[PDB]
Amino acid sequence: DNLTELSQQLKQLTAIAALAEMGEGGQGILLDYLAKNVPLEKPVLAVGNVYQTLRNLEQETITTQLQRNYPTGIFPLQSAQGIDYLPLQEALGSQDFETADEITRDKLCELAGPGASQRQWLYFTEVEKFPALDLHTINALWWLHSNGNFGFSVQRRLWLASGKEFTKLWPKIGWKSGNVWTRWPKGFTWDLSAPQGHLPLLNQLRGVRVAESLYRHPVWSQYGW
Ligand SMILES: CC1=Cc2cc3[nH]c(cc4nc(cc5[nH]c(cc1n2)cc5C)C(C)=C4CCC(=O)O)c(CCC(=O)O)c3C
Repeated sequence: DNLTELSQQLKQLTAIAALAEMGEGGQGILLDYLAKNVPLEKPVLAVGNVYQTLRNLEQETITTQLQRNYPTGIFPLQSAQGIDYLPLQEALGSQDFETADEITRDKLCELAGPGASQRQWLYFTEVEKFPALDLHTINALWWLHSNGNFGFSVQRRLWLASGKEFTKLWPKIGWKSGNVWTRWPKGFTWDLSAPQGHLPLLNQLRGVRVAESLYRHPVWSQYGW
């Protein structure tokens, strides 16, 4: 039957979208898919898309069931430093990308330690020493909850495709428009209409050293990003 065919299609995005618009039957199939695939080991975009598509329906019973079954979301919230990533997950699950961006900024300082937490900005050497595990968790959350549109991994791949020229990267990801830097916070696009790689933001006020160290970090290759 048609719904079963759609289940097999889990192109993944098209089936998921169709199933979600097909009432209780379609939504049941999506819920069963999560039950069979969560918690994720590796990030799988289809699973992120099923969860987020269901969240986006904004229906009490679905949302309540998701919170009950998956109170911490679909991806293990692991940290080499014991950091709490649930508020980041919650902001992303609500598609509140502006809050998610603020939390990510705060969490990176927390990850770097007392000094960064106090000054509220990073040195490139702190970024180089970040544990891979935390960067993987943070990136996975952004990626899984944005249909792969957001994440440092996404920016890194665009940077690689720009010959590592940051001046070519900024317009691609919407951080500069010609000679004009995008102005924080109102100039940015806090939704999925934003260009690929738009979030999370890396303030350029202190130069590109932090961003470059982040994109060169071993985590991306290590975890297959
Ligand atoms: C080239 C350039 C200069 C510049 C000048 C500033 N940006 C700021 C703040 C910020 N700019 C941001 C993002 C970006 N700025 C970009 C380019 C530039 N911004 C590009 C992006 C994605 C973000 C996220 C903040 C808030 C966090 C923070 O204060 O560090 C602030 C206020 C910072 C402060 O008062 O501490 C200034 C002066």
